[PDB]
Amino acid sequence: SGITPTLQNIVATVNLDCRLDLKTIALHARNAEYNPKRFAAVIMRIREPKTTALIFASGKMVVTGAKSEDDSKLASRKYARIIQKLGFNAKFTDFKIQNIVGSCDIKFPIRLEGLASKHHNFSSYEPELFPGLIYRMIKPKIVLLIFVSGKIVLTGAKVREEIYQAFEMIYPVLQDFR
Amino acid sequence: ATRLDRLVTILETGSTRLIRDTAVNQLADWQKQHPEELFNLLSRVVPYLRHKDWETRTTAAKAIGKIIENAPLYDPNANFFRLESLDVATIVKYGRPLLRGGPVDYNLAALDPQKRLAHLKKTLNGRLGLLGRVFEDEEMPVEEIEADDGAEWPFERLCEFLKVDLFDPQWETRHGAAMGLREVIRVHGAGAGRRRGKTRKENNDLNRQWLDDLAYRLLCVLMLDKFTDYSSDTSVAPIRETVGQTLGAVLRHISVESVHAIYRLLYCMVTQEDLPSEQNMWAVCHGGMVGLRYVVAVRKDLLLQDGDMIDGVVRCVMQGLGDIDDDVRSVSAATLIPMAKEFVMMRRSALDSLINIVWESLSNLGDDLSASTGKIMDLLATLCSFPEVLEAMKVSASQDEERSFTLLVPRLYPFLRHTITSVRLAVLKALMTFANLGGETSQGWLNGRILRLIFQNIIVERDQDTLNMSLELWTTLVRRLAARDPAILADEFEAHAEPMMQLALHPIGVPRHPIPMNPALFQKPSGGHDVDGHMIQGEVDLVGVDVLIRSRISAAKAMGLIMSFIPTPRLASYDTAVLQALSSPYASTQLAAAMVIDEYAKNCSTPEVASRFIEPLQKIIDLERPSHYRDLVTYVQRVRSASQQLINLFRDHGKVSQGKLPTLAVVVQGEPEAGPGAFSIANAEKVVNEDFERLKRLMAPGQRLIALPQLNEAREQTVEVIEEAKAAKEARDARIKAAAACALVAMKVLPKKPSPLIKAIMDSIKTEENQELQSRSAATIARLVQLFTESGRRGPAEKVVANLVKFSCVEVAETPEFPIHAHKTNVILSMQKAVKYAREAKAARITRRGAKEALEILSKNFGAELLERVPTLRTFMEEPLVRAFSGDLPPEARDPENAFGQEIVDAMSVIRTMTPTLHPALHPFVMQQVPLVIKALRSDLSVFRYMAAKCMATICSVITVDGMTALVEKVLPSINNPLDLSFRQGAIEVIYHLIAVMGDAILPYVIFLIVPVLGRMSDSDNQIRLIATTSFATLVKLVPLEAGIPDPPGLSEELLKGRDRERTFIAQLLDPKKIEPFKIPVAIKAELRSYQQEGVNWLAFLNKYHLHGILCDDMGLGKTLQTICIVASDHHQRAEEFARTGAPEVRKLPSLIICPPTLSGHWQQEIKTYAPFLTVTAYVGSPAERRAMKDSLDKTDIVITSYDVCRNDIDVIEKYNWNYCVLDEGHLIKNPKAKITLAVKRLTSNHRLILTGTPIQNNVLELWSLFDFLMPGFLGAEKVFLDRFAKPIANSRYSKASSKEQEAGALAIEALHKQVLPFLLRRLKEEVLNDLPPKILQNYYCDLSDLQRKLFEDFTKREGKKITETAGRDDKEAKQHIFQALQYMRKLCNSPALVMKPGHKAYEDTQKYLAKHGTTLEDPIHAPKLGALRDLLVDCGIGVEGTPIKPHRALIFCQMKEMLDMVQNTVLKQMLPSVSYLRLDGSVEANKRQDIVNKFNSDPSYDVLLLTTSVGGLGLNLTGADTVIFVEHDWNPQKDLQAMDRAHRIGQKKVVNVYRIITRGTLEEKILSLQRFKIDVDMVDIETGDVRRPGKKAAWLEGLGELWDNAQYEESFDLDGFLKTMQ
DNA sequence: GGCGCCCGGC
DNA sequence: GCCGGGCGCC
Ligand SMILES: Nc1ncnc2c1ncn2[C@@H]1O[C@H](COP(=O)(O)OP(=O)(O)O)[C@@H](O)[C@H]1O
Ligand code: BEF
Ligand SMILES: [Mg+2]
Repeated sequence: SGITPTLQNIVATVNLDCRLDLKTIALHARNAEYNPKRFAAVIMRIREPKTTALIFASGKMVVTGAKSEDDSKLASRKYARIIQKLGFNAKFTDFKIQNIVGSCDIKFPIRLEGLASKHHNFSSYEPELFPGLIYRMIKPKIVLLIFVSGKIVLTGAKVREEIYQAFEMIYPVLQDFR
Repeated sequence: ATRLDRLVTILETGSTRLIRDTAVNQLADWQKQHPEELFNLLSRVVPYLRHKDWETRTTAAKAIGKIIENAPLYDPNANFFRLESLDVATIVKYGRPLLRGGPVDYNLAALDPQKRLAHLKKTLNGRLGLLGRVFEDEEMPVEEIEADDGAEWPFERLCEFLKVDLFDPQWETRHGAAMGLREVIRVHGAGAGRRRGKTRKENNDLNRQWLDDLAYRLLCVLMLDKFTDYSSDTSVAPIRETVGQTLGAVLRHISVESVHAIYRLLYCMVTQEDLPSEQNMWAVCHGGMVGLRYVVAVRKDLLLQDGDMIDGVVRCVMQGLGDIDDDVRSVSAATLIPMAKEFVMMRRSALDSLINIVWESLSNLGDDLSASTGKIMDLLATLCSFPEVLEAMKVSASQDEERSFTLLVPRLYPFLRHTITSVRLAVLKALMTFANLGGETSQGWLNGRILRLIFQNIIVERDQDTLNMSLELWTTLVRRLAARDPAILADEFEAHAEPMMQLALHPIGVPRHPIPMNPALFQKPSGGHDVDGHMIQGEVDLVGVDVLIRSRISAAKAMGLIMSFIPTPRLASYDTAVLQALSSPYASTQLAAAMVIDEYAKNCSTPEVASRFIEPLQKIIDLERPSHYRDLVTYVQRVRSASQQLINLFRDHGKVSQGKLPTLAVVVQGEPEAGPGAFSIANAEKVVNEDFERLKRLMAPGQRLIALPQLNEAREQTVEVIEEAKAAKEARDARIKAAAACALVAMKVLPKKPSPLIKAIMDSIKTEENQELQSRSAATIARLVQLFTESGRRGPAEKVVANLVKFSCVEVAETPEFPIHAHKTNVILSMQKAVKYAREAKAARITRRGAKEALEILSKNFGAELLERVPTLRTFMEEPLVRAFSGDLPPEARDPENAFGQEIVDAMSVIRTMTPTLHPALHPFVMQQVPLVIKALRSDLSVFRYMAAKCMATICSVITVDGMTALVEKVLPSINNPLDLSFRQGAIEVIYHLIAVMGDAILPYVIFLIVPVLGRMSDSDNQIRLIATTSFATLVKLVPLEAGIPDPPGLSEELLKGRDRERTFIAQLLDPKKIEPFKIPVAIKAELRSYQQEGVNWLAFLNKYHLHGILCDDMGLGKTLQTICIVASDHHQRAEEFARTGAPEVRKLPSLIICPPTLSGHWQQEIKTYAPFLTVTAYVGSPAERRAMKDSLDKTDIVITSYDVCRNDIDVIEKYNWNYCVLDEGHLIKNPKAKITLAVKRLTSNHRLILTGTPIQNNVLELWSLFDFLMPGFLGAEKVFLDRFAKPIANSRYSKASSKEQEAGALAIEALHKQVLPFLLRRLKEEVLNDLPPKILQNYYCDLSDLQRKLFEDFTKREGKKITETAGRDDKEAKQHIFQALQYMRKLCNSPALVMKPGHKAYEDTQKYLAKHGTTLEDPIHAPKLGALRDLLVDCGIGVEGTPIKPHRALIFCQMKEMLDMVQNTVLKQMLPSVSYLRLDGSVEANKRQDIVNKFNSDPSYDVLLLTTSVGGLGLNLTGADTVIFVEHDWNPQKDLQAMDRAHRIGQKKVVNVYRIITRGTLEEKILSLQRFKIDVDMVDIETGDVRRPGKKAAWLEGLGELWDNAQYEESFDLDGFLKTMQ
């Protein structure tokens, strides 16, 4: 049922073996920015699988901006290769997906107050703080941001199948509301 | 500013490459025409080498290059580092690595530039590491332009600066220095370090020493620099790449012997025979390799001479290709390419070993992500182009077959599918280079295997460039195989005919139900960890459907190509494989088969060969299409699910009797081998249309009323899903029919009833969302029109041409619909202009895209004779315009219900869409249409004007020589016309769209455009003002670099003279110092000072071009004489002209001078002093006298008028035409609504001119009322000025504003400042007056009195709390209470007697307390300022001893008459009868004030003069005084400062002391420095951890800017570009 | 909220 | 030659 949602952003996490002398990464590589008094990590960027990679001093890495699982893996491998090129003893030891963010445009607008007031146990509405309704599923553990304009963006999925499941489970619900 | 400063500024900020190129070219010309300006230019351009932006830095480097190339070379005969000493080991072991250096150390930046250079020069020797230990910055404590200048090389200072800047910690500055040295050395190196007097022999030694010293530093940077960019697949090291270029630059001139020292050092850096065995190898080796690249590139002449150098460079290359690091391998592969044809001559052994190693570097696979293989394969492709290399392959084969060429080439196949796109593209290009060789070399490997590999690389590749290169490679391979024998090609591709045909015709599917390709069909490159597997699975969701369609059409192209060459008896397998697909149950298979047949017919030599397919193709368009497609089974299954849900809703909540309703079939039509009983959309229609109402009949009462409000929504869900399924099926039918019709058109069949062909093709053009299919269909119809016209079957041809013309006009966003806008009149349409809105907009965009491509291909196909071969298009785009605009508009053209208006609009749209592609032989037709379009531009209806404006924008955009002459001759001169608004509106719309479309091509014509645009920023119509200001803001920017543009080639002679007539005007307007001198004709009775003469030149300039401005000269510079002389000269000139010509516009008329009341006498006195021959009438006095003067005003040269008299007697002052109308003290009209301003703005006048001391108090936004008086609407009406400028600026002042609001405010205020600046004339006093002695502004402090303390504490303890809590409120009344309290407080501060009137809160207690003191309220002990004033009067000798030199004469200022009377009574009479004083305040009539000022000024008997600031404060010259005492102060600092400055001015001859009497406490503290020295000149989540709604995106708050474009590296470091710049 | 001053009056 | 006033502004 319904029309499938797209993906917009996949966040993936990698643990590098070695401690990083993080300032030297900013000093040596142009595609990198480091401001410890604002944020604690060096935000590398790479062009071909267009992504940004937060590289923390502990060796953790968070890669963002890819739109496919294999694309995110490839980008993270390239970032590990870059950190190995700067001279650190960096290894692609681990890789986990942590959030796949889906998005879709449903044609009809949403009677948002109906969803806010009929469903109780998993719905919350905050009109001025954030214009969308916050829907918190239980079985797939996906949070859906539902907007009056019919925009729905899904987050917290570990794999795309959960995104599709959540959308086809919420579609026959909000179909009852305009 | 001047022209030069703005032209240099263009380099930083510019639209495009073209504008910056023009700026640098014009800088070069400006240097050529004025050679001595060389260093004045370089000192302006050099500081941009340090700029933060790459493009600005590169453009500044180019500007230096071009400027230097025009400077003369240096040859006077017409501590340096030694290169031999460079010990590479120490420089890398010790020394400072150069990186993106740390934060700025401001203590060093503060140094004077020369001492800064000296200190950095001291630190340089340490940082290079020559000390034998790592230098630490602590050892060196930190604590006419540097680039400025025949005894020595002129650029010696600049190079001394740049050579030390070359080691700066910042990476930007190192880049800048490297490029600056690159250009300066490239042009002038041969003269470097020469000096005068020394012999040529000795100057050669000095030049050698200097260039060795430079190359030393360049090598040091090559080995020390480690900064790199890892954004792309191959790391780029921008600084050492630039330094490689600079080393190439010095290498051109450096002596032949020193090239060997450079070569030895680079060779040492590459081999690293003695350096530590560490990771340090990488940077040093890469630097050495780029150095060797430029050594071999720029000095070919050295390699041929002796073998050791060529042997060592090839040793370095061979070592590098075997290196572990991929970047070393890449740069080594790149190093040999420039020298291949030089190297092939070398000894056989070196060539054999190089071929061996370059081939063996492909034998092993590299790292998965290593992109370096691309460069190695480029090296291999270049090597294999030379016959000596191929002969070496033959020699190798003769002793080892395994290294033969035909058996080595398969080593490239595993890299076709490489993970890095650059590697795939490099492989395909290398294989293409191998194919184009002698057939004997390549006939061994061109076989079925490589054909299959390339074909499967045509299907699975997503990247566009790899796709196109693979298809070109396939074309060359298959064509070259065919050229040997078609039977050979057939034999090779026989075994792969069927698998690749299956892969070519495979279906596509839908997002979550893909149809995967069989992996067994894909053959491995080796003959049998990121895998490009998404495309093989047909995963439509991960790879967009457009990509899959593109792969299918490209596979169809390749298969159609190869089918052409095989002889037709052998095509049987291909024929059956495609004929079985034309009837395939999948829509996509039928489409792909149709495209395969299309391409085969297309690139086959003759359609008669392909004719056998004709009946299978024609049956597709003739016969009824199948009702289902297996590709679409998802839609019908969704229909089934929804209909079942509706039935369930009936069963559960309708509670209908079960079993009297249809059980829907489980299997859906289109499923594999589903029987005829399967569910179908026809059954869904039967359900929702008939069965639904049948169940409504069946449902009982009591259930209907509750069941229906759900059943209705369920029915609408089901019916919309059914319509969606039907729409998808219809779309597939249209697509397949269009593909079939295109295939038929390719076979040149023309049925006797072509309506099915035409309908299918048009339906595809009108509907196809996918761009590729739509373009294919457009090319089809474009060919079909030609087929019909050549056959003579004109009927269908004209029908399709008319239909295409109709489609081209459908985008309402571009072509207006006439019936809606037909009534609109005098609206500038360019400003004003459900989901069905967006859906219809999208469909209109699709259909217009299709029809526009169809008409473009029609134009390109028919060429010069299109208008002859296709008459109906001529009719379309010529008949409506000649009907409508040959004469006046026929009245039917206005009727919305008559199509003729839409015919006119469509004609203009057709001209707009055709003329940018129309063949140049048809431009005389468009120019023949221009006279009608320019008449439609003057039309009354808004929509015709809008369309005509866009049409002339495009016509002039593509016919510049002929269109622009018509526009300038017959549109622009009408723009001044006041009689008819349509003319001006049309012209301004043309200029708007013309500026929009032409971009930078307008540069020759901006002088024609600018002056008639500037003239219209003050137009009466509001929309004209909006567009005129918008155009001017983006058109003045191009003026500074106009003057050097060569004349437009075809432009008429008269227009060039017109250009030259006003190029001078705009050049004077932007930079007033260029203004021509104006010889004042009349005999002014006093000689003007220098700056006065220049200001009069400015005023005469404004008078000559009918601009109006503000003579904002600082107080006391003598604005009166400037104004009087310009007014007198204008009267003289216009009287002369009226006698000469009788023109009414120059007839004699009186001028008006409006001033505050007290200056009415002053102006008459100044006139009688300087211009006695002008009659002046003082329209001032009681109303009876003004009534007596009522009619006399016309008969005098100048009328003087007070502001209040102007307000009250506006009813008579307004009735006369006033010529000049000078507002003396114009800042009193700052209020936009105050009555005197509402009065003054009503006066008619030819020229207007404000005089002020200070134009603003706090903010530039106060200027609005003045410019609304001078030039009505120049800054817009009040709301437009407020929301455009004022509200953004005000909002941006607070910390509340976001950074976007802050930068918007800065941009807005800069826009206003640039808009208003040319009209203000501001020159400060101290800049131009040197005889005038200085002034000093002291304070004088007196303690508060007892009563003042008592009343302050009382006011604060009783009412202070309420006021301070009211400060927490923001309404008018609250801040009114604050203002009242402050104003009340000040009156108390001056003296208690002012406030302590009867009935005051403190009155009775004050009386009894005064009784306790035993003195009256008026005792001056309770008023301290009176007690202070006596001190300053006495110590200045005023009133002392009641020689008589009298060293001081004073003014004393008060804000109010009570304070002045108190001072005049107590201090001046009760205490000091010895003082003699004069009165000046409101008690004396305005006619007496001039006399009393004259009495004080001429007669030294009187000691002091008493002034009310409101009365005496402004302009009234009182030069005789030499000290001023401010006993009471205004809030506004400008009135306070002006009260001082009316004492200190021209003619004053003593040092002036200004005393402010200040009480120690209270509000006096808040007014101390104001007047002293201020002149007023969506998807959003937290990435690190999932949460809804972040308020702050911490790690990305900067926005990271944006990722820089790789074109910066690609176009800048190109070696072929570098060598091009030698000469 | 004030106080100024171009007015009409004696 | 003086006066007090209503309109105007900060
Ligand atoms: N050519 C001049 N020669 C001598 N004095 C001049 C000349 N021009 C102006 N002044 C003198 O400067 C003063 C004129 O300043 P002014 O025009 O009244 O400025 P503002 O009107 O702004 O107060 C007078 O003293 C005048 O004698
Ligand atoms: F004429 Be100025 F403003 F003193
Ligand atoms: Mg003045």
